[PDB]
This record gives sequence, C-alpha cells and structure tokens, in this order.
Amino acid sequence: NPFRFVELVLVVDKAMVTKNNGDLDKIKTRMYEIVNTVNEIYRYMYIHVALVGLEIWSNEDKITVKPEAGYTLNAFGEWRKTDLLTRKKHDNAQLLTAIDLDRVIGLAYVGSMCHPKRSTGIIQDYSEINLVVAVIMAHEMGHNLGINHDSGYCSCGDYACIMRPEISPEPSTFFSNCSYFECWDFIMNHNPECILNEPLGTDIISPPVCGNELLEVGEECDCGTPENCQNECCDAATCKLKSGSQCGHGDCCEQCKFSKSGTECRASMSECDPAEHCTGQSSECPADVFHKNGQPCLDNYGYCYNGNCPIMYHQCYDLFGADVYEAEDSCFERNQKGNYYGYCRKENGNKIPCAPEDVKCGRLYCKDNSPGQNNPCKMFYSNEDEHKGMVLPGTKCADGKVCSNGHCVDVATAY
Ligand SMILES: *[C@@H]1O[C@H](CO)[C@@H](O[C@@H]2O[C@H](CO)[C@@H](O[C@H]3O[C@H](CO)[C@@H](O)[C@H](O)[C@@H]3O)[C@H](O)[C@H]2NC(C)=O)[C@H](O)[C@H]1NC(C)=O
Ligand SMILES: CNC(=O)[C@H](Cc1c[nH]c2ccccc12)NC(=O)[C@@H](CC(=O)NO)CC(C)C
Ligand SMILES: [Ca+2]
Ligand SMILES: [Ca+2]
Ligand SMILES: [Ca+2]
Ligand SMILES: [Zn+2]
Repeated sequence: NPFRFVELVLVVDKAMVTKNNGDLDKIKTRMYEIVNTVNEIYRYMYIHVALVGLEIWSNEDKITVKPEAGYTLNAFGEWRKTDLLTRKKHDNAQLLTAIDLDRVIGLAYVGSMCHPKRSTGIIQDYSEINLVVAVIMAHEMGHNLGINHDSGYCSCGDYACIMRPEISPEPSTFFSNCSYFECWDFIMNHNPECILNEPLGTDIISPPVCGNELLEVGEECDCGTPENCQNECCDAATCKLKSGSQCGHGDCCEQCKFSKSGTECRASMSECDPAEHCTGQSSECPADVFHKNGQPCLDNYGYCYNGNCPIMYHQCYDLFGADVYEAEDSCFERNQKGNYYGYCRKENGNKIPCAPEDVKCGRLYCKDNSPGQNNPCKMFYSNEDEHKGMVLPGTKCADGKVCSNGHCVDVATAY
C-alpha cells in the first residue's frame, strides 16, 4: 500500500459556534466538506485524510484561545496531548477558531506528524468559502508533514501553490514539486509510524462518499473516480464488486479473491506478538493481537510489552553498536541526581530524579568495550530529544520487576 493515512480530529472553538448562531449541524456539514477537499488535495502526495473525530466546544473552550498564534498553538498541543489523545486514537488534530489570529490565519509545527503534542495546527475561520479554509488546513497539515514554504524555483503550474507563505485570493488545490519531495523526504528519514494504518470504515464520522478512495460503510470497495480507478475488482461509480471478484480490498484479498485460510497477513514482531492469519472466507486481516504484557520473554531476560520484549541489552546495542552492554549497577546511581541527563521522568517540564529503587528505570547506562577505548558508564543524551537514551517502558529492571512510568515495580502488579 503506497498510500499513507491521516486520521484527523478537528476541534471548533466557541467563537465559531457563536459566529454560526449555534447551528451545530451547519458547523458539522461544513467540516465534512472541508476535510473532503483536503483529502482530494492530498491525492497527489499519496496521502489520504479521513475525519475520525469532531469536537465542538459549544459550552466553553477547553483552552484560552488568544489572538496570539504561538500561545494558542502551544496550549492546543498540550491539551491534545494530555486530554484528546488520552481518550481518542488519532494521528493529527487541528483547531478552528473564529478569533482573528494576529499576524497569521493559520499556524502549525513542522515535521511533527504523530507527535503527541506537536502533531497539530490552528486554523482561523478566515472565509466562508470552503475551498479557502480547505487550503489553510492542507497548508497547516503540510507543515505537520514536514513541508516548508515554497521559494524560488518551486512550481505547481501557472497556479497559486498551497505552501506559499501567503494565501492567494485565487487559491488552487495544488502542492508544488518542492512540497511533494520534502514531504516524502520527511516520511522516509523520520518515521510517521501512525499514518501507516488504514482507518476502518466505522472509524470515519463524515458521511460516506463513493469515490473518495476511502472504504466507508455501505461500500464493498472504493477506487476513486471511474477515471483513476485501477482496481480490477471494483466498479468505481457504485463502489460495488464486479466480475469474478470475491473482494477488492484488504491484506487477505489477492487478485480479487480471499487468500487461502491460514495465510499469514501480519508478521510477528517477537515471541510477544503472535502473527495473524486469513480465514479463507474474509478479505480483511484480523486486528493485531499481542500477548499479555508481563509474560516472560527472551529466555527470562525480559517481559512482554505491547508485542515486544524490550531488554536493556538490545537497547544498549541500538544506542551504541557492538561490544556494549548493561553497565554495572553503580552506574545507574547517576540517575539520582536529577541533573541534565540523570533522572527518571518529567512532570511539568521538571526532571524528577530516580528514587534509589527506580534507578534502573531512568537514563540507560552501558559499559563500553568496543575497540579503541573503555567507558564503564556510557549514556546517551541529546537535547534534540531527551527521551532518547532513557530505559524503555516495560524493560526488566530486576528479577521479577519491570519499568512502568519510570518506576521499577513488580511484574505481577505492573499490568
Ligand atoms: C520544480 O520544477 C522546476 C521546473 O518547473 C524545477 O527547475 C527550475 O525550472 C526552470 C524552468 O521551469 C529552470 O529554467 C529556468 O532557468 C534557466 C537557467 O537560468 C533558464 O535557462 C530557463 O530559460 C528558465 O528561465 C530553472 O533553472 C530550474 N531551477 C532549478 C532549481 O534548477 C525545480 O528545480 C523543481 N523543484 C525541485 C527541486 O524539484
Ligand atoms: C492573509 N494572511 C496571510 O496570508 C499571511 C501572510 C504572512 C504572514 N506572515 C508572513 C511571512 C512571510 C510571508 C507572508 C506572511 N500568512 C498566513 O496566514 C500563513 C501562515 C503560515 O505560515 N501558516 O502555517 C498561512 C496561509 C498561507 C494560509
Ligand atoms: Ca493512524
Ligand atoms: Ca468512500
Ligand atoms: Ca499480532
Ligand atoms: Zn505556513
């Protein structure tokens, strides 16, 4: 599957509810319209956009929406990370506000897709023309997808491109060649892991549309307009199966037919993640199944965590290469300092030192015996991302103990 998927959640501030005289149906119908155009705008980029959530703050805003863009994007991002994402599985979120932002009409982080807090942007309800707001949105999500503003030798035709630093009064639905390459550049170097999965039809709240290249409720298949459709098993115009086709979508559908029962359709990540198989009568691969966390794995050197068996040895290896292993216990005592690298967790942007007992769950230390030198307590630190180098959650920190939220606790009570 060449296509990536952005499971989007939109949020409407109270300023907009009031501006629309409380007509929630009107607001909703309008969001469906806008997102539909965004999806069309993103075909070129081999990216699909599906609205999987819509929250209207008709009672009161859950953050203070100020005309100061930066403040508002940051708060929305925090709220999204500590609230929205906590209870709603989605990849990106945008806030629409009738409040007139200062210097701009939209603002978003760059190259932050899937980031719990930064995978967001704010959009001003600049115009009643859905194509216009659809442009702002595609633009802010563009930045999220690692795209920067066009400049110099960038082109999308004799039209006004989407990523220009200013919106044109004659907005087009085109991304520049520069936007394209920079986007997939981000998609390669950085891994937007959350835009790989295809959203289920029941996950989309917009009204199903046959032809948007998205399989929704009431459709057996969907390959877009009859002109772009390259799916032999589907009748584009009706989204119905045609000919000797027993299916036209799914990881268990090969050449318009169910794959033989027992066919693996999702490989196993580890002894903690049992692979999945096709039934022979279904086209969809069953949902990913992981063994229960806490299950002993890798010959007792670890315990299962979300389908993987994280252990300090592999972590040292991935961080420093060969000839590196778990440092002696004394090394980890550095974690009691609460200094720039030695700590267990963060709370309100504060580095919390490890309690004497949670020392194996903070910054990771490895004894380095790779050629050339000696180093008993090697540790990795980069203010580019302070979390890198930290012991992973679910890692065995002692006999019968695992790391959970920066604490070394009993495996038995950990899950
Ligand atoms: C995005 O597409 C651009 C082409 O559409 C591409 O290259 C730029 O394209 C123009 C013509 O479209 C080239 O030609 C112009 O400049 C030369 C040299 O002065 C003249 O001889 C021509 O008559 C014309 O005026 C540009 O030279 C060329 N610029 C670059 C960057 O090489 C962009 O590069 C494409 N973007 C990317 C990076 O993929
Ligand atoms: C009507 N107002 C606009 O078009 C201003 C113009 C502008 C603000 N700061 C600038 C710096 C350099 C060049 C132009 C501007 N730009 C915007 O609203 C753009 C802001 C942006 O980069 N959002 O991600 C989003 C917009 C493209 C939809
Ligand atoms: Ca997703
Ligand atoms: Ca559809
Ligand atoms: Ca599985
Ligand atoms: Zn921009």
